[PDB]
Amino acid sequence: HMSLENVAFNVVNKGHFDGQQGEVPVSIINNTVYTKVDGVDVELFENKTTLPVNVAFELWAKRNIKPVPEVKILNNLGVDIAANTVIWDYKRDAPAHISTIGVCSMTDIAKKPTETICAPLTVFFDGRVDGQVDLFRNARNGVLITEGSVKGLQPSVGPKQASLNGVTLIGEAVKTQFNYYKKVDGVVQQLPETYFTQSRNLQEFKPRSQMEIDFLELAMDEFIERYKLEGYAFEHIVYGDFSHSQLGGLHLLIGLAKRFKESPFELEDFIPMDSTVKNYFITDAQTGSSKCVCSVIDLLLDDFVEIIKSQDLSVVSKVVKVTIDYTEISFMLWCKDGHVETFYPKL
Amino acid sequence: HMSLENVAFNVVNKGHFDGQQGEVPVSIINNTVYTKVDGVDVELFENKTTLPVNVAFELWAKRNIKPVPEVKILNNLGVDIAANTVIWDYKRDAPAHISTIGVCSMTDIAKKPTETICAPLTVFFDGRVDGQVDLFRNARNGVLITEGSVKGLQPSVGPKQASLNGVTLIGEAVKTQFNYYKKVDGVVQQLPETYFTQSRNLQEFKPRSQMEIDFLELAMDEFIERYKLEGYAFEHIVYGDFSHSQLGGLHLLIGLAKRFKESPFELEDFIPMDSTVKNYFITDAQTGSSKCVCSVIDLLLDDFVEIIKSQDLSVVSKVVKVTIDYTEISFMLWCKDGHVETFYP
Amino acid sequence: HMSLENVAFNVVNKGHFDGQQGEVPVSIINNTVYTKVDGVDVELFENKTTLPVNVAFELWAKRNIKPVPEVKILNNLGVDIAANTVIWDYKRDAPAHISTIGVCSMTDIAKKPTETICAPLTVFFDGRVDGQVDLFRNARNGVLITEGSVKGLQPSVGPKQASLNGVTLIGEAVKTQFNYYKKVDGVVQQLPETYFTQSRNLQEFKPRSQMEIDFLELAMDEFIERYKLEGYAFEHIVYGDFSHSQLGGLHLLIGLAKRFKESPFELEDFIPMDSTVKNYFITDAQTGSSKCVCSVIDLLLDDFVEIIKSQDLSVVSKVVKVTIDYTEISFMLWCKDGHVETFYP
Amino acid sequence: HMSLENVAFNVVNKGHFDGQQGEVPVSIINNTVYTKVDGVDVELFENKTTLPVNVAFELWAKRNIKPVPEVKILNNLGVDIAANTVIWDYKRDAPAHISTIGVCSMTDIAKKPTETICAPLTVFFDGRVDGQVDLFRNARNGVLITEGSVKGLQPSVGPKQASLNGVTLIGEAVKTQFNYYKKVDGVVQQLPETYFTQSRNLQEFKPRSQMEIDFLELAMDEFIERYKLEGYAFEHIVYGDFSHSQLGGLHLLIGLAKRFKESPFELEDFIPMDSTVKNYFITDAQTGSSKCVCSVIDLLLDDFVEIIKSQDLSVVSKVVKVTIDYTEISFMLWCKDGHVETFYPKL
Amino acid sequence: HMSLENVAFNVVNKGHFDGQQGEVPVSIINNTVYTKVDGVDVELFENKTTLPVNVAFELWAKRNIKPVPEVKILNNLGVDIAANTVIWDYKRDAPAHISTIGVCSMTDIAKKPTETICAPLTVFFDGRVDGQVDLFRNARNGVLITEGSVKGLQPSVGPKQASLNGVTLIGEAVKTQFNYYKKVDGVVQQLPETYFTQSRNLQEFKPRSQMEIDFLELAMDEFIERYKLEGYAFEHIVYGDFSHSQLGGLHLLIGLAKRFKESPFELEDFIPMDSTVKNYFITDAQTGSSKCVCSVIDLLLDDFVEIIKSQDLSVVSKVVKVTIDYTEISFMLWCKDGHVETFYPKL
Ligand SMILES: CN(C)CCNc1nc2cc(O)ccc2c2c1C(=O)c1ccccc1-2
Ligand SMILES: CN(C)CCNc1nc2cc(O)ccc2c2c1C(=O)c1ccccc1-2
Ligand SMILES: CN(C)CCNc1nc2cc(O)ccc2c2c1C(=O)c1ccccc1-2
Ligand SMILES: CN(C)CCNc1nc2cc(O)ccc2c2c1C(=O)c1ccccc1-2
Ligand SMILES: CN(C)CCNc1nc2cc(O)ccc2c2c1C(=O)c1ccccc1-2
Repeated sequence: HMSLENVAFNVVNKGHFDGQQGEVPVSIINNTVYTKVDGVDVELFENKTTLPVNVAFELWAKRNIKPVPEVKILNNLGVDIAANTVIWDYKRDAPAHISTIGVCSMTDIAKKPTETICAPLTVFFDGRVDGQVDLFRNARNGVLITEGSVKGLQPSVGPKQASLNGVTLIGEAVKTQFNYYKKVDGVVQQLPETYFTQSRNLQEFKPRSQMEIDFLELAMDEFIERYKLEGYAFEHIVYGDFSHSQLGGLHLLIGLAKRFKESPFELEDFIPMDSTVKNYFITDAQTGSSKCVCSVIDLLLDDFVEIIKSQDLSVVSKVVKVTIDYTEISFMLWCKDGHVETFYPKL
Repeated sequence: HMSLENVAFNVVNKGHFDGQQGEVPVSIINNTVYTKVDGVDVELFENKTTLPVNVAFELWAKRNIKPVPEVKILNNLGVDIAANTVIWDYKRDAPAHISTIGVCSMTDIAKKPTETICAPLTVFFDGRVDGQVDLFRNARNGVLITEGSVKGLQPSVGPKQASLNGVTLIGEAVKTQFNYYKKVDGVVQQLPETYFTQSRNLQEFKPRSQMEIDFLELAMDEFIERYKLEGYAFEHIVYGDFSHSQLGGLHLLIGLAKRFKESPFELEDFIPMDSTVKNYFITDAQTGSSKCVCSVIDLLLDDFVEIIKSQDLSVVSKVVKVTIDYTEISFMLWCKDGHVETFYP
Repeated sequence: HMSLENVAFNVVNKGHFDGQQGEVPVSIINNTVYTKVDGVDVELFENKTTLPVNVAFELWAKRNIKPVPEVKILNNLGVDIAANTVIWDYKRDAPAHISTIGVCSMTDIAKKPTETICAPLTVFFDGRVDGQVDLFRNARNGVLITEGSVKGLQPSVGPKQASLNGVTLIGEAVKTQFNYYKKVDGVVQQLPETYFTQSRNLQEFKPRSQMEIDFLELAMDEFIERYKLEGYAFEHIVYGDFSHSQLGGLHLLIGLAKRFKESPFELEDFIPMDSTVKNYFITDAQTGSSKCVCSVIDLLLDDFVEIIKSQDLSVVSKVVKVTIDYTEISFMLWCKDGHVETFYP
Repeated sequence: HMSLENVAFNVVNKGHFDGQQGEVPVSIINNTVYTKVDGVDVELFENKTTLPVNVAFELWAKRNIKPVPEVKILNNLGVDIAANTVIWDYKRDAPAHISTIGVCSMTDIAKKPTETICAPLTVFFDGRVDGQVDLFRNARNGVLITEGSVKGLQPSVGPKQASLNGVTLIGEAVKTQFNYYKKVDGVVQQLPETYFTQSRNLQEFKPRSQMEIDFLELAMDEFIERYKLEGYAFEHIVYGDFSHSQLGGLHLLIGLAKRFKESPFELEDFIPMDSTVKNYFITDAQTGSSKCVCSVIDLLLDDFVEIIKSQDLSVVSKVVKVTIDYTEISFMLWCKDGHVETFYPKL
Repeated sequence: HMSLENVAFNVVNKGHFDGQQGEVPVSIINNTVYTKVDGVDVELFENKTTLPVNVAFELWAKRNIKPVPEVKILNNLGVDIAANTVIWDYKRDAPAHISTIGVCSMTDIAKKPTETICAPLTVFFDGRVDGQVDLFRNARNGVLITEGSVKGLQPSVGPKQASLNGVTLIGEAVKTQFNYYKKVDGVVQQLPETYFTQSRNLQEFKPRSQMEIDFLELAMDEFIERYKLEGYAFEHIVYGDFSHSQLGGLHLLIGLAKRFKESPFELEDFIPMDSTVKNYFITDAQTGSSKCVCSVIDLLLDDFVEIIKSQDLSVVSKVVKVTIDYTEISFMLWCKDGHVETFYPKL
């Protein structure tokens, strides 16, 4: 007996859908779900999705509450749909996938991922759930995560971090680093060598290497000296140039983090979604320096240094391709007289 | 297991809530309830009430589908709430009463009408349902209908007509004339002698007496002659005067019906609810004669004639009170030289 | 003390805003205004405009309830705004003009039409209201209607019909034919000689000449013979050709009216507004003949005949300009071998 | 002349409804009330209630702007409705009570609390308003607060704190500790002995005893030693256990406060209302330890210690009842071998 | 080819409308504009205006992204409309002006400011845009800003600060101090001598003089001694009196800033718009002292001192007028025995 009232009962009593029997009184108004508690209405859910309020509510209640891959990873791997779960996208406050399998009568295209309607879709399978490894083996198109070895399959080791209830973290009490596998048209793929973004935020940025600690602590000139980064235009690319009306560079999150601690600025996230590369409209409050489209990526600084030090610097401009989060990211490299002028990603 | 999806299953399979088990998929968008049929969304309900969409839906699904009193009667008798049913008001496309008893978890103030929260409210009880006569006897404030006698309780014979799924009718396959009873502060009240309005509509108006047939068929002068209605200003009150920019008279539905057949006009129902007396903004399409507030009542013409012929006509202006549909309706009577000038509710 | 609650009190008690003091309880939900009557919510107004619900409500309550020019006339004369009234557009269920003068604190650009903000706008003035003729004289841009002469001002006699509470009519109890005047940049303009459209509707179409009676009663061939309309392609233009997948002709309302009586069809009014020329998507239910854009005008047939009989027919194709409802309507005239092929607005 | 426009005039000119004459222009759209200022629309109110926008607006404008009991107290005492005021619930952004008396034509069931429609309802009366003590004496069902003695009536001394415009505070410039009285079916009640919750928040938590200061300053083991709390499982119940995927314990706000200062975590308030016991879905960002339903109460630590030290510890599991904020709160006590395993409230 | 989809393409690709050709898929729901990215809907804009969602979206996309005068300045100067730009009001999240010129087919009253429909309106002209100085010269009613001299016209030097993408700042990489000019009925006006508000915020308040540094650092009594402010009731007006239920004084932002650092309080901005004088409902969390209408202005403290020291103190009460931000602000001055009692602005 699946129902709006039963979903609400679960949310009230268990914090999420947990398959318990029961009903509470519910009111729907203003894209909002309320329940009655002691004669008054209490908000349980505000719909921010493009689905009907009651459907969005159910999908949210049925969200995966274990560590799951960040949505940017799933997107980059071509995932269309999940087997028997909902990946909730906390960046969009909406389901990561528009359809479901065995979750919700209004969004389900199928009850089981083996139905032929699923064949053309890349289905996400979670090896931590009994039976899902086998379903991946039978699926035409799919992506699988596991915590350990799968007999016969070569793994790709994924990022250290995963999302738990919208908190991106590196697990200590729980495992967040998965093995990844992928199948296309019934054939297992070799996933490419890749860097991974670090998924940090501007304000509570934690360094993850000695070089990052050095970057944060040292002044610009000493850092560049120590790591012998002369000619790589770090002053521009990483630290940023706030001297002109158009803000120069500032393409690495760690650089934004450093600046923010010194002097606050505004970041407009004008396409608010999870992605490997983010585009921001930045206004520096101290100087008035601004830029409409500032491309930003959170690479470990050491990774960024490896990338820029692995390029030929003998041409004015060219596109540099880098596998990051399993996708091909295009960077523009501008050089002059054998040194870098700038280097930035394209979204 | 009451639920949105179960209510929808009942509506889809049984046409209304009928206590069947089952669920269908539902989508709610704005004020509309949809169900999925073969991959597409089909509208089941558009909310026109001031309640939440899913609540209004349930109340509508649980509406009484037997003949029930017209809402104007219930309102006139001071009914606040119904015991274990929903009276759906088809004039408002909304519940007649905002709260319920034993119907819906979101609107219920009680599960049974004996709870002390119900004591100050006038609860409607339906004697056709087992147990409800006894509940009326124990209730402090209430209105009861029955199809037959209740031992010891003095009845008031109600209107001939009732509402069945929003159709007002005089039943042949079903009974629509009830006995009425009322209690206030624990004490049974004597309901007053009353006329009843006829609940007809302008376009499909059916006469219900020889006098009404005569009114519709005969020209003004011969009708007035035959029923000896000289000096009662029927030409004004009933037929209406369309000769000036302000429309004169036209206070009886039958008069509106006659004119409508001859020449169409616009009626704006600017307070769209069920009531004994209705107010309309009328514009006559043929002449341009109009009036912002035209008070209209559907009395049997014979009843209207009895009322107006039972007045003293020796005073310029006077308020005349008449019990109709159990309520006191005030009429203004204007006279001059021993004849009526006008008479309107 | 202007207020939502006071507007509602007026609507409830007087049918429209009438400047009475008082308040009733009001609820606003989405785009609907409700008032509380005996414990329940009754709808007073559903907002179909692009204004805020409470503002649209007030403008509607303050609508002009006298005969006023049809909106198509006001639009054709370039009217931007009204002085101290609201012209309600019943075709759009919205105000004819987005701003007001001396009506409503939320929409007013001025309290009096003499304020300099009004100077660039063509302000509508109603000579039936004290002071408005004088305001027109002082206004830089304006349109004036009156029921009689204004000393020194050369009149244009307007259409016979006007709109009274959304009913287009030729007044008998009230005057609906106005004199018109217009000023541009401080200078009175000579309004052109014009035909007027008749503002009839498909279903309740009434002929207004012997020729129109003949058209409706006679078969095609005898009508054309009697009025000697050979070579003017009336069979195409007026009667319509339903023989092919694309519907031919059918550009006069009277022709639509005749066919509708014989055999129903669908008309999609895909730009639902008042205008001199209307465009419809027509599907003929009997034959399946259809046309996405069928241009239709309601001219008195006699006027249409005068127009088409006053053309030179020696050129293949030509634009014919005709003043109708004070605006220049372009017609395409297609000829071949000295006869008309088609003629449409 | 009560009206939408008059309410708006009061809000604009006086900050709340204050009975002044006047009108401003108002627009209603999008569950929002706007007023026109110099040719442009300014938002005055966004409706988050289940009432009509214009009605919610009026009730909010007519909210009590003196210190008033927290809603959890009023709820716990069975209050249904207030006499001649509106208690605004700032946790729900809505009226605490669905009906009114002498406030608003759309919500009023009565103009005076003596009308017989009020008899079955528990009416809240404020002794600081002239006449209300007498109205309580005549009422069948009611709750009364005063600042001082009422002849003949034994008081219950309420919490130190009250709510002033949604700020919970202990008054210095104003009195916030009331005497409470209650009547049921025309009979004055003896209110029970009760603990009170402290109504603090996680981030700006202020200790209110030496023991709380000690808890915040000292490390776990020294605190437990000093207050001789061995065997009471404080390490679990108060400090929390973040070592496993399921977060253990953490049922006292002060424990949450301590952890939060050390290491931030996410709290989902999935039933956002005022209540003595709160249920949160917690995700610890550092470890990945989480729990869907973590029951949390803000008792003075000394009170909590008194409660746990006043229990028999000789049974595996049982329900412990405690009067808090005038209501009976059920706790589960789990023991083993004469020591506590865990102890937590139920909502 | 102007269109919803083209506006969205510009927002996605350029961060704002920049005249680029292209279209993306768009969904409109819930006063919200979404675009489709890789099979899912991403929010681009939430309409908080009283305009249609798609129109508000376009105006926002076409907002001026250079430093522009704060809206309070434009309002104070009587500006009705802007020539060929949109001034976005970030305080209201809406256009500063209801109509446009040469911006948007749905809001335009004209394509060029020379059309006669514009004659009665005060049109804002930006001298940094080619041709606009000349348009001001031909306009009947207008306000002009420039960065430098205009031949023949005497300038008024405006505030140091301007708004850049909703960030009020004093430019270093960009110019934010403009020359102002104004025309009424075809005649150039002499703008009055004026003080300017400083446009700071409570939490990140930066002093801009030695006196302000002293105010923030020194205790009350020493500050008053040093600047010889005895008898001017600074203890009341600037510092505030929290000793009674009604909060006394506290009319200068710097005073609020000082208090806030010591002890947080609640400020309800009940008319949320840009204005020279702001009215707040204040509740002090520490004491419970409150006031429904607390008028607050951010004057440089030195300016405030000059103003109060330039008044006659020999009458009980009177209105003091002060030109601030080009408008006449009325203050009430209350005196007794030759000293100030209080002094506060009226909104
Ligand atoms: C264990 N280490 C490898 C990294 C620990 N270092 C830091 N952790 C932080 C954690 C935070 O939540 C915020 C700032 C932090 C900072 C460091 C630094 O080394 C550092 C240097 C300069 C500014 C901030 C931090
Ligand atoms: C049993 N009789 C007393 C009523 C039968 N007479 C009529 N029935 C009608 C039923 C309809 O559905 C519509 C019009 C009706 C009319 C009569 C009339 O006698 C009469 C006279 C003039 C106009 C209409 C009707
Ligand atoms: C005063 N006369 C010029 C007009 C009277 N003639 C008609 N009046 C009608 C009034 C209606 O409400 C509906 C149809 C009508 C028709 C006529 C006709 O002559 C005629 C011919 C063919 C069809 C309908 C009508
Ligand atoms: C007057 N005393 C009884 C209590 C004063 N002590 C504290 N007040 C605080 C007020 C705040 O707004 C935030 C943290 C506070 C803290 C104390 C502590 O003693 C303490 C110890 C460890 C961390 C925070 C605080
Ligand atoms: C360059 N000087 C003229 C001003 C620099 N002084 C300050 N800047 C601040 C910038 C901030 O973002 C926040 C607080 C600040 C404070 C000062 C002070 O002098 C001061 C004194 C007491 C409290 C805060 C500040």
